Amino acid sequence: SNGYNNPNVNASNMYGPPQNMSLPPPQTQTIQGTDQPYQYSQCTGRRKALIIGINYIGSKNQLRGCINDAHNIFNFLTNGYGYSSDDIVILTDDQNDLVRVPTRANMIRAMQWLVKDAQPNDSLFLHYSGHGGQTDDVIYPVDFETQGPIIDDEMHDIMVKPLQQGVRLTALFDSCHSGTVLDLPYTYSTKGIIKEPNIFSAADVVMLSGSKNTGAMSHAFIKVMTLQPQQSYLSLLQNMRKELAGKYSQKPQLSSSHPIDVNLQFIM
Ligand SMILES: CC(O)(c1ccccc1)c1ccccc1
Repeated sequence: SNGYNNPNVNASNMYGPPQNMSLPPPQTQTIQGTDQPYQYSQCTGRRKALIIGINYIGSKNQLRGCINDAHNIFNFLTNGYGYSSDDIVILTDDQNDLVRVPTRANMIRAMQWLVKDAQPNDSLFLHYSGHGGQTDDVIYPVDFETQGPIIDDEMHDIMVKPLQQGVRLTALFDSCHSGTVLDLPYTYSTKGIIKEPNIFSAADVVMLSGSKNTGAMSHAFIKVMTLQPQQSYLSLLQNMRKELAGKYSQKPQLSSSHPIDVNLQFIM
């Protein structure tokens, strides 16, 4: 009998969250044996999103569905989750406004914009679909041939390092080899903790990515949250894995800047 690993199946044929699921606690949390507080966001504040989809149109490794992944996430967030269009920057390489092209400079600037002046209980969302690689994990702006990639340490320095206690950053990567792209120290799978520090931000950073067309992670995330919006961190992972099974060769993982009580409700 294992309700962690073997959850019951509900009327929608999906894995059920815990019978009694709590919202993340408002109080400052601490880690035992050290002085490193953190705080879950209540997500009652400002909601902003940066969404990036790159197809590398015209190049030798043009991709087919990344721009579409970006549009899917834009639609999902604006229509479901209170992200206003004035509060979203979407960068894609098939449209006609240069300042919205995902060049390296525009991406870096947008990353700075996303987290600028972020207050406790704000909810920030980052989505990336394009080429990913490991050298460090890195991502590839449309002009990477001349400007190079953006590496994990820089993305951590721009988007994680400045965050105040209790600011949520939720990140969703559809790219390959992006599991450590924000240098986060905790990693969770459907089967439990798979990485944690052996001994830190006080913010609330969580990220979803896949490990071994269209974006598998955004596909799974959007379908699960559309059909059954009530999920814990763990049941969200389990249900995404269930949706991906057979069709996709990817399994979802959750990384975080702090320990997660995976039975808490996943909110945004
Ligand atoms: C998206 C766009 O095709 C582009 C520009 C630069 C690199 C890749 C793609 C564009 C946008 C505005 C003006 C010119 C070209």
